[PDB]
Amino acid sequence: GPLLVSARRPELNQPARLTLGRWERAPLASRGWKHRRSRQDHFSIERVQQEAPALRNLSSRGSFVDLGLEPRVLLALQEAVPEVVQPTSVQSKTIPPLLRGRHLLCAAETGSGKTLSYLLPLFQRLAPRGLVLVPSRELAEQVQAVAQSLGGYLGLQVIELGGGLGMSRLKLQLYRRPAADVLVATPGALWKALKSQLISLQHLNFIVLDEVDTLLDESFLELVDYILEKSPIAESPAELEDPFNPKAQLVLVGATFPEGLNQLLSKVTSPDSLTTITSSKLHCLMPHVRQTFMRLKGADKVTELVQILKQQDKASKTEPSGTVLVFCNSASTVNWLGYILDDHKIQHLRLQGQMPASMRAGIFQSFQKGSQNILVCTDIASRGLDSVHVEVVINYDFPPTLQDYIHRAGRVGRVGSEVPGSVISFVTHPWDVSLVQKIELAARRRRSLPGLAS
Amino acid sequence: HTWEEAGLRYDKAFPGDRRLSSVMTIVKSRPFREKQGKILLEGRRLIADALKAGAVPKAFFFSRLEYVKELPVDKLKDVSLIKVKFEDIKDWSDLPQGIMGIFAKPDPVKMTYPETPLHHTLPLVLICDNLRDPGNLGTILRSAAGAGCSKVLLTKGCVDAWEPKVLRAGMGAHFQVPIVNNVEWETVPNHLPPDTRVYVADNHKYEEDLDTKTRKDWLPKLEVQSYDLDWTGAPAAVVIGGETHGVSLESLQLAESTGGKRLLIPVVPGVDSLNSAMAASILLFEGKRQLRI
Amino acid sequence: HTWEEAGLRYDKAFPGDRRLSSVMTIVKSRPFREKQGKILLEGRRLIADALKAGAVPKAFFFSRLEYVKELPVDKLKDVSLIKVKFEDIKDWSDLVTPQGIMGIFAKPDPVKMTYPETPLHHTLPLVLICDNLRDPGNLGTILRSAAGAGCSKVLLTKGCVDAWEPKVLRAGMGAHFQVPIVNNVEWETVPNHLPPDTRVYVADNHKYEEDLDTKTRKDWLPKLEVQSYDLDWTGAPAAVVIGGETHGVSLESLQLAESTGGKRLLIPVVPGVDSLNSAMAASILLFEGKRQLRI
RNA sequence: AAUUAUAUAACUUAUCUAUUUUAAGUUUGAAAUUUC
RNA sequence: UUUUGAGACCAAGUUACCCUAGGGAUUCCUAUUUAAGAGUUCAUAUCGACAAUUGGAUCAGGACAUCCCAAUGGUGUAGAAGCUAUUAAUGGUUCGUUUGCAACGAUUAAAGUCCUACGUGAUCUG
Repeated sequence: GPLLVSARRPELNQPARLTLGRWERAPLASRGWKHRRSRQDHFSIERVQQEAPALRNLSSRGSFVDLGLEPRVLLALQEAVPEVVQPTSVQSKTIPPLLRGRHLLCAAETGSGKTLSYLLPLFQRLAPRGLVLVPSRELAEQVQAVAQSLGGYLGLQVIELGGGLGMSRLKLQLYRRPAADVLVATPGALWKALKSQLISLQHLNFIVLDEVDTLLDESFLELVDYILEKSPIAESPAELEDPFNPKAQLVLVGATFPEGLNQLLSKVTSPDSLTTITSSKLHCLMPHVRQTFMRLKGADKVTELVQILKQQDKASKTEPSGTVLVFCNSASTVNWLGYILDDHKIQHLRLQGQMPASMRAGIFQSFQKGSQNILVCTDIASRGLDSVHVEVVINYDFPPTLQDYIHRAGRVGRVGSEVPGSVISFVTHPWDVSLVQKIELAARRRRSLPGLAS
Repeated sequence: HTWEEAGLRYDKAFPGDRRLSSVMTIVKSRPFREKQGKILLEGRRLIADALKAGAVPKAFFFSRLEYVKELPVDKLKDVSLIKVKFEDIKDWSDLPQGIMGIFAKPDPVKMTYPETPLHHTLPLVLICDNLRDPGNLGTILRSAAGAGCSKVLLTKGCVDAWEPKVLRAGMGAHFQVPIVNNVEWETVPNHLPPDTRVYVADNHKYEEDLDTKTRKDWLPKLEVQSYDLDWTGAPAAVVIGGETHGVSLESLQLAESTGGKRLLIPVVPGVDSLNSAMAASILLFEGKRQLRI
Repeated sequence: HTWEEAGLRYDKAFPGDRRLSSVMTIVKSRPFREKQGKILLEGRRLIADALKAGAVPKAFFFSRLEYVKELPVDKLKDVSLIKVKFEDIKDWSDLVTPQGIMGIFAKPDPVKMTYPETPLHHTLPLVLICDNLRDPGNLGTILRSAAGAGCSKVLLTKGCVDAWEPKVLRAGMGAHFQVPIVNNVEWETVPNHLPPDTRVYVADNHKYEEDLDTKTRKDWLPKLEVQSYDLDWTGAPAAVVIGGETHGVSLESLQLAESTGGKRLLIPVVPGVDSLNSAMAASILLFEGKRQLRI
């Protein structure tokens, strides 16, 4: 049968029909990955699905009308976003309760339609009318652009507010633009505006939290608390629809949820009033995406990295190929590797968190514009980055945690992906052998990775 | 197909050969060249130039076996002769008409320069100040090569002389002139021969090497000496204003302190600092004339 | 509709015009240039130097108005100013990204060309002849080299690079228009091009000389005495001949010098290498006269 | 291999000797540590 | 230690001196293994070959983003030439040099810009 796991050493190759189970320790291709003397021992997980899982079974999910969406909204949706002909599983389950004003918590993978899951009820339900909190500035640009595009069809104004921006420059943008019904802001900048009292949340009717796990980061945890005291929150859907006593509807969207979030939600609303929806593929390995694991030293990584680039160069020379995303853990390696790429006369982009905010915004848009097909970026780009046309994700530096890998993984195999996504990760020395062992073991058992519970 | 015939050995590119992969890392990245001590030559003529100069090579990669037969295999002792794809040549070279030659990073003080320039080789040093153009650097070396400068110094920020593109710009000038790279200004006086008067062609970014408090008041009032006046009577040094930074502050201070002056070439507007190729060429030659006369 | 902004009037071009397709092939296809006899100039300061230097304008296509301010508005009065889409500009040039503007030019007349007086202040009674030049970047570097030097006059003989070829002019970056140049001079008329009896010094040690032994290079043609380059040769009006890239000087050049009383100039090179990059070959010899004449 | 490598051995300075106006450096390596 | 200032550290070989863990195999038929071709279609219903136990040369195909050829409007087109526009991939689009990113030479009605796993070649032996 077709190999579920393919390795450089064939004796350990697995067929399409074998499951070992929890008690049995699988003989992984990374089980014995210790001594560098056996160079280049690799293994790739092949693509098992030819249809996109999000697009697959769309006919088996109820129509938008069944979700309570008005036909008038559908007509605007068809003009604004004709691409979404049918709702995904997350969209089907999430939209109906939101239109009813019930507080909703959505746990689903990237590219599953989470953004549209709440935006559609958000617009129909509707001194800002809606609030969107996003951890990274890059996500703010994407959400604001998506929200603005929908707003333009509905005659609504949307603006973006990025954290780390100067208070006097922050005010300049606000005064140069008309008042926005819905505001997309980062915790750092939004906290600055609230401290200066540039905006009032008493009239806020809708609050959106994206990447709650990232939003709950200690860098933004205190800022969120300051927002909460100034934010009136609805306790029941009845109060939400009460014109005499209007309150804010809370919606939560994330891929993972740290333990204790219920206590934070309990003090704001009853635990039984929280509607929790979990994606069937949440914390599950992606079969439709190819994952490549190569044994490379830091010196040898450059050799294989360029060899992979030559393969992509050869692939482009034969047929059109999608963009390649290169992930590096540290900026110093990006600059150090970037000079090597510059030495090779290779057009590439360099992105890291500490770059100037204005410079980063232009480069991010330029990559979206397709200015350069090769992008080297750090973990700041693993969140809120558009990767529809990205064919290969190259983790030059192995991701430190599974969650980062999932965020990097979500970039490939998104809805509307023009090219089949692939994932490549490099292990310099036996530093993260356990991480590779867990991934391979889960694939053989076809189980979720341990410790991913939300 | 690797062939062993009548004492002549030449290999063929192997599937998965790591030897080729290391070439581009060595070839394209100068720090790796320093780390490994290797350089690349482009073209048969420049390749043949190194063989005549007796430069120590490392490896030859060639598309056609005819080149090996054309080349003297006796002089190919230190090179692994490997037949490679023409696609590999372009893959491993951004530029090579079927021939690629990797050579050991030569030591110019140890390089073999025969008599003909040595008869006219003087204790004259050509100094390029922050020369950031690889094309100028290689072609610049012709003037020092033809003039016969004993040794050449490049200030920090200058391009690597041993880069193949610079080798392309000079078309073998590196095998005709001794070169010292990444020379620190503090060590420049030691690099100068005894009694050397430093004469600087004066054309500015050197004002960025000054403390901000004293930046605007630290401009040296060095005497302007016309470059046509005799300066070779005793040991002398020539400084060239870089196309990017021009003449640095240290050069101006050194010339005044060393008993020299400004070997001032009036720099024509339209070229803020006389092109280092032009500034270098003019000064070196007629110094030979003055001494010959 | 012509747009009025900052006192500059520029039209909006229409993409897909067959005129662009014809020029598209002319610039990209080098042989096609010879058939049509058309040339291209790229860059705002290159164009600005050209028009100030007598270059004949035909039309200017610019992507942005900011460049037009940098263009020679004095010489744009009678020239078509059209703001075009950068895609049309990109297709024409061998360079994917021009400096936002490109222009079509007729053959400039060297007599009408106006060169900055700044080279002239350092200019010598020195004339230059180029033989069978084959590199444009060296030519632009040579003229950019000459712009730094101040060569009085340059004569380009038949078989050399088309000095008005688009990429040739780009390398000069305005230096083509800072020094006089004469194109496609026939070797028969070369002595007429120079002042008669002006001492012509031929640079000789070349690629053709590498194949030919020195002994069998003086029997059928006039014998020129070989002197070191550092020997003073500019005591009288001096003319210099420089061999083309990896080609060398021709038979007629050696005949010319002896008839005018000139001599061969010898560059002692490290044995093992004969001639380095020809780009500076003119520069190194051309300057040798420069300092001599000042003395 | 990388990293060190006052085992020794050399040179320099001491040292100890002549006259007379082992230790500290460096270098080798007996080796040491880790990797392959 | 509170505050104030504009879980291989990094790091190559080799082992037939080895140790452990295993994986394999140990002329016409006959028994395993492999499966081009047979079987209208369809390898294994029934059979069943061969076996295993380099730069180049040759020939090009296609895209239109139209260089030559071709069909046309307009003109600062009298005619013819041009110039300016539309339409059209119809067939063509040379031979070399390239002191290896570029270019020259000689021709052509023209020597468009490219794509087609170097676009495309199927020793002999171990």
